[PDB]
Amino acid sequence: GPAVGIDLGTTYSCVGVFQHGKVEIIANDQGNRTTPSYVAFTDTERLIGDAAKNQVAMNPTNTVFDAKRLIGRRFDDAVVQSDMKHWPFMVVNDAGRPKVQVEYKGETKSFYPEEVSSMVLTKMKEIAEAYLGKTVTNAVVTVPAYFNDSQRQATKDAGTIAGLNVLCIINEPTAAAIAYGLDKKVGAERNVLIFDLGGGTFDVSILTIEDGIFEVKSTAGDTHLGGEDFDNRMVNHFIAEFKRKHKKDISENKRAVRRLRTACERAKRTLSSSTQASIEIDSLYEGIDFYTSITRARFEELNADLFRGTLDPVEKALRDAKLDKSQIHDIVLVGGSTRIPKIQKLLQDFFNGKELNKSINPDEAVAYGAAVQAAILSGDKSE
Amino acid sequence: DPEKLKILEWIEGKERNIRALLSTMHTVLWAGETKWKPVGMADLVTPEQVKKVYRKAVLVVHPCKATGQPYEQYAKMIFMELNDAWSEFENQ
Ligand SMILES: Nc1ncnc2c1ncn2[C@@H]1O[C@H](COP(=O)(O)OP(=O)(O)O)[C@@H](O)[C@H]1O
Repeated sequence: GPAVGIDLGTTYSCVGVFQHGKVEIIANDQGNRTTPSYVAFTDTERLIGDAAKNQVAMNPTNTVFDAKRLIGRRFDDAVVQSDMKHWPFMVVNDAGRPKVQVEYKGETKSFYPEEVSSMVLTKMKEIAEAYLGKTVTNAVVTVPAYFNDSQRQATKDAGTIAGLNVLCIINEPTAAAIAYGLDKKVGAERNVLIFDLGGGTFDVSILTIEDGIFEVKSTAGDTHLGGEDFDNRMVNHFIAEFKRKHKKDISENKRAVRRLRTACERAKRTLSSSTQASIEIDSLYEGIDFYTSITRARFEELNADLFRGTLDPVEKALRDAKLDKSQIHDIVLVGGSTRIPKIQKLLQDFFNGKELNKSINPDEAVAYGAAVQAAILSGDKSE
Repeated sequence: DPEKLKILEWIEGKERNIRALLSTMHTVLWAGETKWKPVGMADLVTPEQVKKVYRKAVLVVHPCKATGQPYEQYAKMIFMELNDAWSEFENQ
């Protein structure tokens, strides 16, 4: 029956379905409504999502992630070459096309970036099928607004490899605006700002809406700013603490630092609705239990410059859109980091107390909108 | 406007009759459209023929291909009326 919406995200992916009058954002078998865009290969299994993410410390070189950054690209792309340094997995050259080389079941294997993204997509496809009790084929998949044709065609190709028929490739900030029904309003054209802060990237797009038609007037942001960086500012806080308490540097230690990063991401989320979080790691480094505390005030202090600095791309987007901030009619909160109370305040203050569209889990908003659009592009939504 | 009135008159007279809509869709298409040959009733008798031509119609007017185009608003309108026509045809 139904067509689904899939947010194919740099760090997390999310699938939703328009069904029986509502959009349901669908939890995976672990209970999670977003799913890491991670593929891990071991001696015995190909792991996707959480199981892949949870083992990245014991198996760093064979846990692929960040394929969205390789998709639609040539190997000799500046961006590919820059980013490669940061990854623990190997990226090889297959006639001007990036591949990822891994060890899977004793053998060396390489995969194209759309093949990795196809694995994530297959995983999301199964999540929807488990919920719906039938097979899913038709889907709308989303991409960043700045994506070119080659990147859009590669994302569509990823769907086909996942056994999906892709009804459309649509832009992320547009989906989020569809989630809010911003196009179902009589009157003069509306300027909409999409403030989107995920796990790896920061996107600000301004959009005009009149008669249900969308155009992108401007975009800005930082392809290397997201919740991961706030996690980093936390890791090093605790690397330093650990050292003072124990006279040991866990910094040489790749698995110790990875294990602390997970602890840290977990506490950061707790800090979005509570004012302190506990860190609790058994045998972090050479047999030492690491238990500690962090407050929201402190978390915010360690990130004060990156939080505040998300306002530059906003200003920049407005001046490219040739708009003063008071000419923005709707502001939309997207990406799981927009849950961080301080981020909320700083954007609102900037817009002089104007109320922010956030009633929909910001990390689910893109998938929400893709679900709406998938129903429409089928005929599951009339009148 | 003249382009929207056209399609809204087209929908009205044809009474959600898929064959009637298909055999006259060429009269409401945007000037510029070349991918569509006018189809007579001769090619709309059997449900095979309706289906085959319907699946050819929705490709022309798909809202995804039409995104950004000056005619986008009209592609949407025709798409939606055809989807409803076809679902009425399936239910028969
Ligand atoms: N409650 C929370 N508080 C702070 N950050 C969160 C919370 N929930 C999710 N995040 C962050 O959102 C990021 C992922 O956002 P999301 O929009 O899902 O990803 P993507 O950017 O991959 O589309 C991660 O950094 C995650 O830590």
